[PDB]
Amino acid sequence: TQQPIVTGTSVISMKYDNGVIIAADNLGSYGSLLRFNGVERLIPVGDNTVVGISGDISDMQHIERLLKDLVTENAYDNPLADAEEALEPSYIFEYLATVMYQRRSKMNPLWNAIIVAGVQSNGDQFLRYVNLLGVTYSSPTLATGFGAHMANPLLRKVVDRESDIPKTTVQVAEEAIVNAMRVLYYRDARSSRNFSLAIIDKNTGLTFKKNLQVENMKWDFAKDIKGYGTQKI
Amino acid sequence: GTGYDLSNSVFSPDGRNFQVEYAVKAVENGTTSIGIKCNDGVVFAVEKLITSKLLVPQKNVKIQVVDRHIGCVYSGLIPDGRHLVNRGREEAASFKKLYKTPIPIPAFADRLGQYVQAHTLYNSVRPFGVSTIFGGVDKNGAHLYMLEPSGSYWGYKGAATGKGRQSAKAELEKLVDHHPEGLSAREAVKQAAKIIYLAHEDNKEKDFELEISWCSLSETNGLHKFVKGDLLQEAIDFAQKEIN
Repeated sequence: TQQPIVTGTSVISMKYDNGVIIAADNLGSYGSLLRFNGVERLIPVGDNTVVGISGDISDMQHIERLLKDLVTENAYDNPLADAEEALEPSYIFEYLATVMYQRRSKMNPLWNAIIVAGVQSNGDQFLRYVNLLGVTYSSPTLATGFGAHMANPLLRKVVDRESDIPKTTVQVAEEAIVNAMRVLYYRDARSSRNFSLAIIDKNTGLTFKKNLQVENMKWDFAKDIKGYGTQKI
Repeated sequence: GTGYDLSNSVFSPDGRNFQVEYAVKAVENGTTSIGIKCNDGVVFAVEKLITSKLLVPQKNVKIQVVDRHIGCVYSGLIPDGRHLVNRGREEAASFKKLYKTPIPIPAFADRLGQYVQAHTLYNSVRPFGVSTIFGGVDKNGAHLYMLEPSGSYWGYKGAATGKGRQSAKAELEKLVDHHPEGLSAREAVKQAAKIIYLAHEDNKEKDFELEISWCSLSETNGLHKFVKGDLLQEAIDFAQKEIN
């Protein structure tokens, strides 16, 4: 049993007609001190999977190391490591899921909330969640922490049920995701303006975008607001 | 007296360890394999005897990768080779886990060296029935190595072991003389394809399948990779041509 120290906030994601999108800002908080600013919380595994991690950063780095090994190991005595026997998103997930639950079962959790985003070899989209309790679930949209409260409501307005997926495009989806990131920057006190976004499309493959920024921010109305009730000036 | 060759860690009157020597026999009795150090990497090649048409071609892969930058090939008791590679893999994983940086080839060699040497210390174990040629690229250069059942090993310019090791060593020495400046990755691959073909005469009776792999700073980015398709066929011909 432990307690998180350096932490990463929300990880949001959804699936559209051709793939999945996932994003996470680049902040590593230390309590209310916005300490680190170049933290990449999106871990690509191969070219069909991206693992988004929130929670304890030291634990995330550990999980990051476990993933590099998965790759190295899957390569051993595997002539089809980059073909039929390459790591599938489902394999990577089932693995992390296994670990997360074994660890909570030993009363020594990996203090994270994880979302595995990817496209299976048969083109199927993959999006599942697993946290420190070893709890797992899928849904057209998935977000951790704050994103669960603020991002999901927005993203679900785009893909409310399974059937809405084939009707959603990378443009519509990426747009939703980016607006969500702006909202989170507005109301989450543990968020950064800078973030990374990744797309895993069954055609264009994996597109990883770094150093994005929340733009188009409404603040002007703040000038017309003075006092907290009766104050006029 | 006698019997000095029945137990593994026993010194015979002349200071030898016969069991280790008998292991070397199993090695010589095996397929021929080689390694060629080039100007920025290394190439590994091996002879795969085709016992029959029933063996699926291109399948029973012999060369093995350790970590992501090391190649290993061996002649002798195959299962013993795998065992040693497994150990090397654990050996390499542990090193990277503590030091972060992938294991330097020299460091890796001593890991395999110490492990193999260890199996000549007790009579409760048998020495490894294989000689291994391995190497790769690291923080500073490419390195080629060969490890004997005794646990002995050195850095090589070129190395060979197995049935037709003599042919090979001869061919390798020629290259060493005729290229004091250093062969290239591309070149070594062909050269290797040839030397295996030549050395295959000491086994000309059975048909075989050639296998090559390389690790070049410029050709593979310092990552061990198998020579497949075109590059492979191109080298298979370069040999078939110079074998006549």
